[PDB]
Amino acid sequence: YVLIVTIGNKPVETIGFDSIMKQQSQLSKLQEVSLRNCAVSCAGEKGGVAEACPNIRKVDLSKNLLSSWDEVIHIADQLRHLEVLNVSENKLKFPSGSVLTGTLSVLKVLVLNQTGITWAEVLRCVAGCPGLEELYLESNNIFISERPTDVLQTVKLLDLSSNQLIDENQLYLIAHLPRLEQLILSDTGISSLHFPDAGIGCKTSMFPSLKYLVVNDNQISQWSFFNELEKLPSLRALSCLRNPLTKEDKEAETARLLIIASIGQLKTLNKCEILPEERRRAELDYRKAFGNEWKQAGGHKDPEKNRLSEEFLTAHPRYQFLCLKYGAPEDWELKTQQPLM
Amino acid sequence: MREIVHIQAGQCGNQIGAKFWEVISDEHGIDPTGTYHGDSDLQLDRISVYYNEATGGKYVPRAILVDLEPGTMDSVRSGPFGQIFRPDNFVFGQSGAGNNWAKGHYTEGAELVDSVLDVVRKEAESCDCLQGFQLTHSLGGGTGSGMGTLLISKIREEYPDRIMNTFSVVPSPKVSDTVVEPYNATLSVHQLVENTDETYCIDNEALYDICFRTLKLTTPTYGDLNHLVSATMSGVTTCLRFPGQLNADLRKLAVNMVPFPRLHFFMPGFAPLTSRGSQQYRALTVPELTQQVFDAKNMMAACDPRHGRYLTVAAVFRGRMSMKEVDEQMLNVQNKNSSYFVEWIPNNVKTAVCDIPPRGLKMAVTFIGNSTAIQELFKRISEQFTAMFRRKAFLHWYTGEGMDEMEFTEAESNMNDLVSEYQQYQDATAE
Amino acid sequence: ESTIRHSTQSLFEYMKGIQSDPQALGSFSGTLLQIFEDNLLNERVSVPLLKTLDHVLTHGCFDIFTTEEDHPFAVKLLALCKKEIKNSKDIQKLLSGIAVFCEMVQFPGDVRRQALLQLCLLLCHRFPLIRKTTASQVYETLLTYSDVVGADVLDEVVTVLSDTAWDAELAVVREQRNRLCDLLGVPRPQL
Amino acid sequence: MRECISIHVGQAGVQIGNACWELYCLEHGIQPDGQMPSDKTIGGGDDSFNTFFSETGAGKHVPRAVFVDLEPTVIDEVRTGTYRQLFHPEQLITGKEDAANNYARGHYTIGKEIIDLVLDRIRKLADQCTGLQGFLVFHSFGGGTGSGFTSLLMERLSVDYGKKSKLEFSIYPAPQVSTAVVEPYNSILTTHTTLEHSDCAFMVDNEAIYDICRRNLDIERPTYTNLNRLISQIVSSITASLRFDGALNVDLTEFQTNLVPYPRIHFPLATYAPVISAEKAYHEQLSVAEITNACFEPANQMVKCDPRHGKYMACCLLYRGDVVPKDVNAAIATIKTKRSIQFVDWCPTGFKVGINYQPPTVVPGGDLAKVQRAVCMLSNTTAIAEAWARLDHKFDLMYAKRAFVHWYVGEGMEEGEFSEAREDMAALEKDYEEVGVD
Ligand SMILES: Nc1nc2c(ncn2[C@@H]2O[C@H](COP(=O)(O)OP(=O)(O)OP(=O)(O)O)[C@@H](O)[C@H]2O)c(=O)[nH]1
Ligand SMILES: Nc1nc2c(ncn2[C@@H]2O[C@H](COP(=O)(O)OP(=O)(O)OP(=O)(O)O)[C@@H](O)[C@H]2O)c(=O)[nH]1
Ligand SMILES: [Mg+2]
Ligand SMILES: [Mg+2]
Repeated sequence: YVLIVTIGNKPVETIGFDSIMKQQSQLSKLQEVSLRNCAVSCAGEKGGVAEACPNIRKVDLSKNLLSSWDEVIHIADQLRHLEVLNVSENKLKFPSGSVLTGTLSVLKVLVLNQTGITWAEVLRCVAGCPGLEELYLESNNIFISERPTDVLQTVKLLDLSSNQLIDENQLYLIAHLPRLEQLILSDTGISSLHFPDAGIGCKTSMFPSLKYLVVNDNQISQWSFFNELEKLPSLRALSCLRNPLTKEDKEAETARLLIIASIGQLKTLNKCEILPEERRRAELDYRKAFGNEWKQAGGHKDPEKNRLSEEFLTAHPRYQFLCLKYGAPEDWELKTQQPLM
Repeated sequence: MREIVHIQAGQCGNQIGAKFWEVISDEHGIDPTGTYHGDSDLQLDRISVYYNEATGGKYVPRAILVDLEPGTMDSVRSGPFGQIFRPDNFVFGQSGAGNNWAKGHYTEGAELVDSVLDVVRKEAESCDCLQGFQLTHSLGGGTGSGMGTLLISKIREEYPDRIMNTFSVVPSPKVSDTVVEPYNATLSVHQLVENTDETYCIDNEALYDICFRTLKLTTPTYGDLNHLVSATMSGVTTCLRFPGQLNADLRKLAVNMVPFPRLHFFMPGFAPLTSRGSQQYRALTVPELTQQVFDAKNMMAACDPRHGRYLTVAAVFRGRMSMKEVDEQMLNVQNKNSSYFVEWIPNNVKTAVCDIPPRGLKMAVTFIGNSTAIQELFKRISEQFTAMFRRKAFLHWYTGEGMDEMEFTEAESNMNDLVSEYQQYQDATAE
Repeated sequence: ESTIRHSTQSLFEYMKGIQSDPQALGSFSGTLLQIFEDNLLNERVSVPLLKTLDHVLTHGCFDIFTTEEDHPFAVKLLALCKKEIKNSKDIQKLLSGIAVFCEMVQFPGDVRRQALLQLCLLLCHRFPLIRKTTASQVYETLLTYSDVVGADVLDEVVTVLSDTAWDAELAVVREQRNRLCDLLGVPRPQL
Repeated sequence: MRECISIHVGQAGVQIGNACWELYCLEHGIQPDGQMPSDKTIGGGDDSFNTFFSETGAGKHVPRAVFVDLEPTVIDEVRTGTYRQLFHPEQLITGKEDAANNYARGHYTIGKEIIDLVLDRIRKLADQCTGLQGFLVFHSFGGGTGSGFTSLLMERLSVDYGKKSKLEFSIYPAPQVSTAVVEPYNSILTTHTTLEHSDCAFMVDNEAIYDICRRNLDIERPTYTNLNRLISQIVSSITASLRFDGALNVDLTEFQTNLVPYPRIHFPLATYAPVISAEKAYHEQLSVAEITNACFEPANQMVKCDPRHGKYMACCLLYRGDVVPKDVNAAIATIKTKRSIQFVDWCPTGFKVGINYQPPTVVPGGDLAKVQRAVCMLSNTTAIAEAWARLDHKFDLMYAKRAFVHWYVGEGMEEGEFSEAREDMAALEKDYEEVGVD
């Protein structure tokens, strides 16, 4: 922050550069610092950073020579107003729980992408910051062997992308979180997710406040994941792009309307608000598709004649709901197209 | 809130308007008393387009009925729904025009034309923003033929920024044996071309043939034709009374469906074809409806849509069909490689999808296209207009009232020019 | 429609008077073929002429030329039609060609067999509507003229043209086409 | 200092102004009700945000905007929106009849009984400002109203407010997102009627922004809401020059001297980078060089064109966020060594670069992420003329059969206006090529 050319046939007129140079010289008023690829190994003599830059709101220590986590904790102590922190691309060596608390009492964001950190070290490093909201952990190969108890309570966002070592058994451990509004799982290798603790129609206590969910770039080939997602108490939004089912083909749209039919509280899909007309069309299409299957496994307009097997109830638990919303499919609606001679 | 003023003139015009109003009231869920009793919130989001909200939550129609003869007036006043029409919206005389166009447009129908303007102006003063007037009459007669033209010519001078739509009912020798019908039709078409933006032609010969063959009725009466006319009218005015993605107003629809000024006659239709009494027999699908909307048998005019070019195409679906299911069907019929592909169903067609189905039917469809085949409706009257003009038969009646051969030859030249333009446009390059 | 309906009736009234005289019919056919040759690859006069030829053949005007095998007139007509139906893409022009090819089966001799082959080429076109129309026209022609196919093989041809979906995939329509060709004596086409 | 007034017109215009004001309030910290806890004054004159907003004695901040619409369908929702207490009721004007996709209406039929009132409302805001710079028009060529009424207001103001700048932010219609079949007629009419009423005008290809939202932001079907949030970023990056205490294009008059060399030619291409989604927030960190090089990508451009096959008359770069001249020098050198672009020897203007110490901002839970740096490149090249060529194709084909022409002549229009408008378009196209002569 404390420190001619011609393009083709004309000069470059850099204007206002002196103002920016004079504004950046004031180290006592830098509300945001970024040292990307600046060779930052240690913190230096203590007390100097607290007096030269006593006001810092965001730091970007990405791509530096930080070898130990103590060097970062030292800078975090002098910075009392540290709100956002990012120490990605650093092979830090965390201690065995020696990091004391009080160093990050106002840290709302913390990015730890490409750091080789393990699940055992995440809990020890997030010990002196109970008010942590966002916590990114992408490209780390973390194994969820334990579960939180006295830390990671107000984690509003939890990113775990680029980690092909996550399944339902590892998600159940991080499912009892109180405040979990987002859980990104892009490129995680997941392929199935169920909730045996809840039946058809009933909700599940796992991931209650999970509003937005991301599961892009996965092996989502069964409608069993979308069918299991309905058990979630809250789930206003979902992204499932680039998958075996929702491919870039022309008929892929037919799958979209299916998703809207498998969830009742889906007010947006792939960053697209689902208007009432869209939901109505999706429900009508879903009811007309399996019209023959609903009758093959028993079913009639009169409540007297009715008997659905467990298969049709587990694969299409929401069919009975639409049966009462738009009646049952009559004998004339099950003949939309047939060959002729 | 765009309001539309509906006007009815002549015996046939009033008989068609009464049936159309009864149909659109039974479909909206309005008892014959005046109150509302439907079971759908969609039947009120656009009721103001044709009903005034009077005191007490009542819905007063906006139908201005006029008739020189005191016949259909009393019948509509004591009808199943006669108690709905305002009582000072009825304007009548005693003696009509005696099947003479020069009587109901100059000496007789111009005697109540002033009371008509006062009534239509008193009715429009309460509206917040008027969109366009409407008229329902038959080219046959004098009070339907001359009164409609006189009113259309008088209202355009005081409201040039309003759309003018009509529902002309071309007569036919099979329905009526009157010989002074060709002249009344020619003089009516002469005025319905230079002072009209849209005209829905409902030929009587088509409905007669339909009732003779399709319905297999013994003696097709006027009620059988009026039922089909009201059904087509209700199916055409579906977007102007119900919500939907295709929010095409009157002016927008006229601009998108009428590229030329003079050319504006459509060929309205409706499917499936039914009759009075029973109706529930067979439930149709979307493919069957699409295959039948574009058949010359489901059309209400004696014209072959296949034989002739396609200026503008439009369709309105009514029932539990989705615009997504309709688009899939409208994108495979404009493709040859596609199976069950049709050559008369053109491309760039307008398509709609409604929720509230019609009365007595769960699924239906309406067609509002404009094909060059309509020229056949103008030539059939041309011949009958020439053979009787060379001998000067029944011309003294016209010359005595005030008319002259000048207007006759002007109308003949206008019809000839229109037919020539239609024939020229029929042979046009597709791309 | 009305203009065509009137012109056809006016032309039939005149043809009825020159139907027995072979010289007049020959001169008329020669003039028609000359007009066809003049306006070739023209979408202003070719389609109307092909449409009028269908009605002329359905009415039964060229009935004297049917009592002779290998008629030069019907040969040149078929040759010009094959030229006009060469790679025909639009369905409006294909319909008239199919109608003419099915209304030309009346002429015996080499014109009967060769013409039939053309119908086969239209039974496996690039569109299902064309195949369906060709099958319908062939079925109608089989009922019109009974002396074209023997009674021993007519039953098989009628049964194959009824329970066969001509608007399906070509993989299954090619088998039916080959079966019909083996029955009608038409040589197996080659791609 | 000098104030400014934004006159929004049409559905697109009113939909774009609301998002722009929301972004401005989120950046400056203005609360929904209009309360700036950081401001230490009650009136305006010493701060920097007074150019766009207006202060009062009660601490209420009334945005300097004049929203005027014909169909109340959108104004009813804009009034009862989240910022109902922000905009003043008098600033929002509604009509009683829609043009229904017509220019002769939005100009003569529905533009005559509303213009007599729009001026009285604009005068109330003009009298309060001690020194007005000009006007910021926001409309679209596709919409009949947004074109006709805007052109009528523009020329009406040319008489009164003659010694004032004039700007525009039109939206070039696209075949996919087409609402009217007469889109080509209205566009060629409004471009000819106000070719002299606009000092500078910005065009937004509906196709380019749609492709950007579908690829960059990774959206299946980008709705108008998503397209308006993305354009708000560019609008804010452009207005930052006048809102903050910068040093490049601080006044509207500077735009006509540093970007619009020729008075007739006033269609400079604009591009903004980066375009990262919300999911990939902290995925990659692009320095200034990457975002500066990405500006030369046709996919990232706001209009579909090919600047590579055309010269350059004026070029202006604006950096925002953590940016240092030492790093901008690297991008400036890369633009010359790696890339290469010619320049018009007869053009007076040249290349200009500026930096602003104001980081970007995104709406909570939006589509774009809170990037660390942003770059905006405004280049006036003749390649944009291609966008005007295709537009003339459709119009020419349609007027070949004179379809939908009677609806215009019968609404206060003459048959010669169409010939004049396409004679003007031909002259503009010829001048576009004459300017780029070797
Ligand atoms: N479809 C239909 N046609 C009708 C009806 N009433 C009359 N027509 C036809 O319309 C023509 C007669 O016109 P009207 O409507 O009866 O006459 P008007 O308009 O009252 O005129 P005046 O005879 O002068 O009193 C004839 O061609 C009738 O066949 C009807 O209810 N339905
Ligand atoms: N970018 C963008 N384009 C829009 C928006 N709304 C409409 N458009 C486009 O603008 C054209 C239609 O303009 P509108 O604003 O709907 O028209 P209007 O000004 O309301 O005038 P009318 O013709 O009377 O409806 C089409 O090309 C639309 O796709 C919007 O919010 N954003
Ligand atoms: Mg009468
Ligand atoms: Mg609008």
